[PDB]
Amino acid sequence: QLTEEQIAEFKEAFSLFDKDGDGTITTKELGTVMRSLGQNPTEAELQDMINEVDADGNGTIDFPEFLTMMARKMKDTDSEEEIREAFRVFDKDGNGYISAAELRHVMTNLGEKLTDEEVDEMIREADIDGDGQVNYEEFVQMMT
Amino acid sequence: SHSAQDFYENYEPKEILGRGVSSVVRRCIHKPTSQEYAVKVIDVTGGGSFSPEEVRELREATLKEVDILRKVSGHPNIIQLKDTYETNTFFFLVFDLMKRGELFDYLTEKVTLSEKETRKIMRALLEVICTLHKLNIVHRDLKPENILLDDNMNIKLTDFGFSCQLEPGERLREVCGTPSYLAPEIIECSMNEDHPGYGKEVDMWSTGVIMYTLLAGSPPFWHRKQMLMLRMIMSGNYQFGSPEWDDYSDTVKDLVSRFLVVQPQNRYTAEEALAHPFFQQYLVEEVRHFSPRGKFKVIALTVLASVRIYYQYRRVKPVTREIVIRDPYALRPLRRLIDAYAFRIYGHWVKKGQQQNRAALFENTPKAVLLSLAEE
Amino acid sequence: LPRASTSKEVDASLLSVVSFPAFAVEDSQLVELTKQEIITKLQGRYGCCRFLRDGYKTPKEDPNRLYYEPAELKLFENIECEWPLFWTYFILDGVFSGNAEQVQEYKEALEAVLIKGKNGVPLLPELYSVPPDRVDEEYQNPHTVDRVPMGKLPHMWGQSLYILGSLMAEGFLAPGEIDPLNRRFSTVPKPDVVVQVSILAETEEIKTILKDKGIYVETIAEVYPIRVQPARILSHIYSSLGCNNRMKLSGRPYRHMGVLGTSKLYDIRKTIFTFTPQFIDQQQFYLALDNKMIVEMLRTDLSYLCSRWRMTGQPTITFPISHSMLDEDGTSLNSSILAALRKMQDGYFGGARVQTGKLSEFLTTSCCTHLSFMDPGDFKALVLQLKETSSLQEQADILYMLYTMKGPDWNTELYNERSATVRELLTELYGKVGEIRHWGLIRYISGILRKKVEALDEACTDLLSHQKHLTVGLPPEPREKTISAPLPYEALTQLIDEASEGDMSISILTQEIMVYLAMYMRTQPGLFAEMFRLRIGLIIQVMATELAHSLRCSAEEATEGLMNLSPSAMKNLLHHILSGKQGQWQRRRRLDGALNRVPVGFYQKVWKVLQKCHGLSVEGFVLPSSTTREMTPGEIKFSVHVESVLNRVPQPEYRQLLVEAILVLTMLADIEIHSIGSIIAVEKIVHIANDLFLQEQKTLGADDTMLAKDPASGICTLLYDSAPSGRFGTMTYLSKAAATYVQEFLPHSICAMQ
Repeated sequence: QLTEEQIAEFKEAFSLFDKDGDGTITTKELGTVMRSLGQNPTEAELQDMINEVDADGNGTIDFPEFLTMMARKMKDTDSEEEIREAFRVFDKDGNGYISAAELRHVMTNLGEKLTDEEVDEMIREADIDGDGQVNYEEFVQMMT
Repeated sequence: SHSAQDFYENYEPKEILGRGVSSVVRRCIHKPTSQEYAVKVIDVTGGGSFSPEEVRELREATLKEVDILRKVSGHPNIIQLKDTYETNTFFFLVFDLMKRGELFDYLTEKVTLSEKETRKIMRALLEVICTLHKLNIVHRDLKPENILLDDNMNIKLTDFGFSCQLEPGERLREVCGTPSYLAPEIIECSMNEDHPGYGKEVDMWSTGVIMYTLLAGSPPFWHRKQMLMLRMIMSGNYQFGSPEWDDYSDTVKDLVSRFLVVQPQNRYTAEEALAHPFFQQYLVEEVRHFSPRGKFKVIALTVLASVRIYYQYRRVKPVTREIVIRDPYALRPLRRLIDAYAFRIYGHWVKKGQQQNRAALFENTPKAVLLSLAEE
Repeated sequence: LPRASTSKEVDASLLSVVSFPAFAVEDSQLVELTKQEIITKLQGRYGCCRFLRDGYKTPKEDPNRLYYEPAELKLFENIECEWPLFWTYFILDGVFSGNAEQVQEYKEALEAVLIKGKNGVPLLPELYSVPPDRVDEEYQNPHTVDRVPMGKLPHMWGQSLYILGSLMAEGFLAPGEIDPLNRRFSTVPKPDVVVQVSILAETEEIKTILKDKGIYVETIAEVYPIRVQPARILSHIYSSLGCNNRMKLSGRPYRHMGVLGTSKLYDIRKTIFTFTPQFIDQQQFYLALDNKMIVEMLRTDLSYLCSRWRMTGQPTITFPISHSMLDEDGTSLNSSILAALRKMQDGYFGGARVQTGKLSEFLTTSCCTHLSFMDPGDFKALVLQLKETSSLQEQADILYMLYTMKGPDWNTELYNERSATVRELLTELYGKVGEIRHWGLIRYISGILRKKVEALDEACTDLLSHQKHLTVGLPPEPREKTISAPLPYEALTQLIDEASEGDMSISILTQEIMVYLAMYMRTQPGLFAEMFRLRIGLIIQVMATELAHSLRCSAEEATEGLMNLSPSAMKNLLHHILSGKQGQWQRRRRLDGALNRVPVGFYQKVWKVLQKCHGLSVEGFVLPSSTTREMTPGEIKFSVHVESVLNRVPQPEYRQLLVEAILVLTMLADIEIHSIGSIIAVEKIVHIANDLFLQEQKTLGADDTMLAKDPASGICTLLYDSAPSGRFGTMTYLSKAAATYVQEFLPHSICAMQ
């Protein structure tokens, strides 16, 4: 069962995915967000993703499809692979730790207009040990 | 209850559109404005084979029908009774001419439906049932055969013949309807007279069972023998097949499971069902104010979804003709094609009644010596 | 309407029917549909063709030779020359009613194809022939190669039509002058017609009974100026019109009279005559002995009369009540009759408005016809045993024996005063047979009298017009017949008799079944889908088997019960059988195989799979793939060929298994993109699937008793019991066997992709 704050985070995320508010993810915006992080899927690959996620050939994605596709229970192994890939995305530098600066570049790439004080408060509140870096256990427990 | 000459000089009959047990549906045109309609000609005499008591009870039932449809008129998703005419032998009820047949033909032709149309259909059904419950009117006859379809996929409920008003504080103790669509309460009331009765929970059970038969394609409960069918309806052990529900979301399964509940008190209501996240949608909002932990969460889930879409895309498997030789039922397109062809070949043996049903075509049981054990 | 005949998909000669000459059409949507179909299918560059695949005036076919050999594979494809007559019809058709721009367009198109001859006057060529050298290009680029004129061109028909069209378009003449009968207004709808019905009493007792329940009628008397007689007298009277002795003319031959003729009033020598409808005749057949039958025929006749009524004045129907319409006690009319009269009252019965009254008021407003041509210018021991014995069975048996032996017309001398003939006694037998309502020998005595049902030929032609093939007799062949064309009444009767042989009652049953089928086809022409050939004997065998199963009795008992069944009960059973509404699945498979209810697109899929293989052999017999170019999927001969190939096996279950395996093979052929290039044996597929199912069931742990063996087919009965779909159905096993067989004859590669 979902809760209201989860739905609020979900709609904020869906708005973040769609740069231009239209009600649809759109192929061009999906390609743009794919290239922003540093991947180059081809057009055939992209339409394959589109027809796989959608239940028909309309070529469009709406809000309930995202609810369905991210409310799934992924177990452990596949979830472990997903969290490792997310870590590697956040770990562009070969250090294995997350710093405030790395978060800053990642938000800038994703298109977030934040400030240094905000990211400093973010990393301070998120961190527990107070060393300025986030460990794997903290990341996985936060993933709730 | 106007005289018949007004109907004779006002509406002109045309070719047949459908047939029933004792009534036929015929198209008529309104002469002044040339608009099309559908009429329901009811022979209260019944071809002279009805005893006067049966004739009188038929007239009383038709009248109580007409006066119960009068009050509910106004909802766009309900049948509109345009005109009525009464004679000593016939009743003429003028309704809107919809266009197509009922959901039975659509389900038979398309075998199974997707979630896209299901969401709209059941949103409309929940709205209608909530409106009916607000008006303190029960229906107790929620069946797929009692829903008509338009050119724009518009559905309106019909066949209120079993609907009756419910005074507050009263509890009905009557049994009616096809055995597949009774909630447990009616069965208990039939078996034992000490139970208080039932209520709107039977409507929720009908909504749940039509959910199940629309999604899976076969009724959750069905068996060639009636008494046993009642038995495992009583026990309540609905189960999902293994290679049938492996490509559906957990939210819809949870909603269906909430819909059918043995305890009447714990059953979901119309408003609670409409409050489910399955029907959740957004249009616009800019008042999302919150703490940085949520910002970290939302950016993390954004990255997770962006990396999970590719992995979901890569999970697809090729045609694998060797697996086709081994087992073709595993692949979804193969199963869909087999089901469609089987329905096409033997599509003339599915009609109304418990004797023949859609579940009689599929055989998921491992037919073997285990068929010896049937019951006590 | 859409198709000119059962062999031609479309013909351009249909334009003349649906244009200037002889306007006979309704439902203008059909007019638009056929015009669009003709334009889309037959239009060319300098004209249109009469019909597809015509070889007139071709550089092939060896014109000095007639009787085209069956070698029309591609030698007459896309090379139909042209015919500008259909072009010159279009301008007149457009200019007639309301079209102007089409007229100018067609005139501009036609002026380009004209040839100027002597004195510079328009001349219309007959056709343009393709050059004998440029033939290959047209096969790849149709309607692209220029043509040259060929044959005679003093075409008086086309030239006269073009001249008339030009003169009409010039405005000198109006469309109302060419047709003074006003035949251009056939598309105007007619709203409806009110039907008048008169009720009479046969005697005083009937009048008293009807006045008891509140129905006021008048007896046969009291209307002395008006007389009523059956319609056979009217037919005999009409059989004298236009008779001449000097010129050797015999007048109109005797024929039956419909409801449309008896409805109107008649005048014969300053007198008023009325004729009752034909379907209340009891001296022809026993169809009028059932009240519900009378009711339904009356409703159908009322609806039909209210439908067209293209005459002037209101119609009139007389429905007298006979003695047979009372109950067993004879003191009250039946419930169905009183219900029918009450429904006639209040002005709504069946599907028409009915107004009742007396003949006096209907006289002032009714169509009247004036007839002017009618104006003056030891067998003695057997006979004794017959006299002394009782019981209808013995009487019928001895009468039949004496009729066959010595008494086709011989006098039995049973009465010393009156010469009682065998036919005489048989006829008087009907009187006591009708009172008991014993439907066990009335059919038998009707077979002896060889009574023939009227209007059988029209029913047969109606059944034939629906693109169906009829069949008479029980199997096997040559005894099986095939009526593919309409036949005369006498020829049809003798053919039925020869097919029926000496069983006698089979002819009556076949006539009854044909009557039911003809009656039900008009009302509900949707239950005959998925069927192509109708076989009466198989139908009767199906009813007998179903009745035997229902009563759990022997075949003889089932036949006796079926013979006893009332005609309405027979109609109900036929409707139940046609609708389609261990032992459950096997029965369904047997019924489907007996009625061979193939899917709606079996032939197209068979042709499509045939296009990618060398053929499909069944138990030795092979169907060559060369047939795909000799025929078309829409052609009847291909369908009958596949049916003849399929029905080699006698077991209906085997036929159904064959159909399912063929369908699954056609489905699976779509996934792969390759050519097998080999003969596919479907019996091997079925056997492999059965073996796989047997092995799987043995692996599961089922005992031997469950996995039994058929006596003469080698297929487990549980396989017949298995449902088609599901994870354990026969479809999966058939697909697996087909895939295994395809792999067995594949070059070590499948390359499946979809």
